[PDB]
Amino acid sequence: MLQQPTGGYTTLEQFAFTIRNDGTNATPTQFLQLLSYEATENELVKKTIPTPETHLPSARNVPGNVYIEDAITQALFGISAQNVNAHGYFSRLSALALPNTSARLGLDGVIYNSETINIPFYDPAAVANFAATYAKLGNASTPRYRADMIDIYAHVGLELAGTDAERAAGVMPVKRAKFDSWEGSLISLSRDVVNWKILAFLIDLCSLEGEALRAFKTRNRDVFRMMLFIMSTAVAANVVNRKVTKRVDRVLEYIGVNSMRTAGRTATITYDLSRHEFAAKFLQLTFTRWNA
Amino acid sequence: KIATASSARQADVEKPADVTFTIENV
Amino acid sequence: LSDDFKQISDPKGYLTYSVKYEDQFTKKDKLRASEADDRIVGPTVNLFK
Amino acid sequence: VSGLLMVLFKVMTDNRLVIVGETTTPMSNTLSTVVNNVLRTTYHNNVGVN
Amino acid sequence: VSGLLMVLFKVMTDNRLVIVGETTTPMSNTLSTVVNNVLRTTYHNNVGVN
Amino acid sequence: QHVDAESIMTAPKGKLFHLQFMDGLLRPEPSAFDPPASGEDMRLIYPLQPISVARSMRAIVNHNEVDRPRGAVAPSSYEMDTGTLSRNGDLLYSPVANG
Amino acid sequence: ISVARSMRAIVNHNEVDRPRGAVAPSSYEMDTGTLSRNGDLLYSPVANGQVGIPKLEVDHISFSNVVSMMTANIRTGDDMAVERVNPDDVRAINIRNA
Repeated sequence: MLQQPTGGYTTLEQFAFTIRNDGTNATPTQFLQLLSYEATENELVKKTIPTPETHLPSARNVPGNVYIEDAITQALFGISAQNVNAHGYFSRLSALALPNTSARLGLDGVIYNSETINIPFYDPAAVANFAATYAKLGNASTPRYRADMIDIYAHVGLELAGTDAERAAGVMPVKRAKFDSWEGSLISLSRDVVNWKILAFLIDLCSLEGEALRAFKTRNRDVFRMMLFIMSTAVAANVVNRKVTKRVDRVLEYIGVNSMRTAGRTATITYDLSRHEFAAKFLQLTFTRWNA
Repeated sequence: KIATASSARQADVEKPADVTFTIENV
Repeated sequence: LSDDFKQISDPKGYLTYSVKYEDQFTKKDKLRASEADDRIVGPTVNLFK
Repeated sequence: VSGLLMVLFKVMTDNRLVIVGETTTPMSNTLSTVVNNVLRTTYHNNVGVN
Repeated sequence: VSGLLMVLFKVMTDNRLVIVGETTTPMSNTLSTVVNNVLRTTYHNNVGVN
Repeated sequence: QHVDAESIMTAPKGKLFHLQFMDGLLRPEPSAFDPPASGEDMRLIYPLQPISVARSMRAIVNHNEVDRPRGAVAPSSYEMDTGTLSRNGDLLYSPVANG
Repeated sequence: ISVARSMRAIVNHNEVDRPRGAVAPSSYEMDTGTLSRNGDLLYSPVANGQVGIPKLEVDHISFSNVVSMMTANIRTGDDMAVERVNPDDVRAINIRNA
């Protein structure tokens, strides 16, 4: 069992989040610097996120080792992820929510019903806090619990492209993102992100409290923003290169506005409706935790 | 025997792309 | 002597693997392997094709 | 239930005794290293499946 | 001169688009190291000439 | 092999039913231009307990060349642990860690 | 003449020695480089850390190059089809609005 550092698991060099920038390793923060925005006549306004349902999916036992980290990261970032709303994984997740469960979350991101001494794992109290919220991702498909797939993206825009004054104001112009880019910059970015060990991020988001938690929110804002960016490319209505001088600028119109596009396209990973339900529910839970 | 000479160029093998019905991935 | 046992070679187990395939899935890049390694590893790679 | 019993019976009365079958000693350089590690000098030609 | 033009024309109008042909993944231990370095997992059976 | 709701309700108490259950993990995506389905496929019968207790491996295909399909299962480590014999001759798994 | 020549005298002079006037292939024939971020072919960087010169930029021929490819035929799928449904009444059609 890995002890959780007062700053959270994300402090560990084992859990560093990084992305290739035209192939060279770089922190997400030094990628987000490349991004620049052009405002338009429409205006995003972030009305409050409805509070998530208390109802966790039932903790039915399932054969095998659920690969929950890969499940979530693929549902959010992977190319054409499938079976994202299949119920078994999140049922085991809710089993992790229990006060004295036998189940364990490996640093690998797998869940093992065995105590499994050979494989290092997160502190069970922390994953209890984390599963207690993220098991709700299993509610993403059920009609009673579907998250607003549209309005939540306003928050995404604000947390990504929003200037500090707009982030205070809660209202920002809809923006058109652009950056100097390479051949498959968005796909390669989604590859670089889908490999992220996000459960460190989420477990830290749920387990930490007070000053350590707020310091986590400042220390990791760029990470959260990169996941937000990959989702934004997934939901952007339109994405196109613009040839400025010899440089090629990728241009995503528009940030913060989910087009509900589902057909695949070359430029970016694409959400089927199941991925929209999932991503929207994830954003509900994550933005709720992020704003507290 | 008499000494001799010969020639060879690399051959074209370009073909229209095969139509497969099986698929690599889920 | 009494035939107290039944001498055998290459024994049956009590449990065997059984496999259902979807025949439409098939990797396009054929994987050449050493003939020896193919004869050790090979019943396995066929069963878990 | 009956079947379990007979399973349990057939195992209780399994009097089989293995004798080495036809075997091979691959020359090692002829095996890929991953398989060369797993291999221990010799093996039955009926390798089975793992 | 005409030939160059037609060369230049035929290239200007080359609308070819490659699809991967039959390919092979040699098991590496089966390749000599000089070729194993040059090789990258897979290759077309029509290797061509270099 | 098919099953009416009527038979599920009115079968003798002692008899073994034989249900079938799909594993639809290996169903490839619809073509982009396949006509939309207005109809809704529906289901009634489900297991109450885990089935596929016998399962060792699943979905031996690649999702996107390198990525793993959701719901795929790798074989348990124990299937692959030729251990050794204990001094009395019983089979053992390999020692985990040390000593 | 022999501007086209790539190699010459592929025999041994005295088993180990090189024949006078023999020519080895130019290094460029053998430099599978990589692709530039816009997708042009490049030679390998020479020394460090200088960026690889694009292959079209210079006059040497190169026979190892990185071609992008579809993994399989892309015409394989069903053709798109639509449900046209022409208007109920021709007289009711609003061709106005400019």
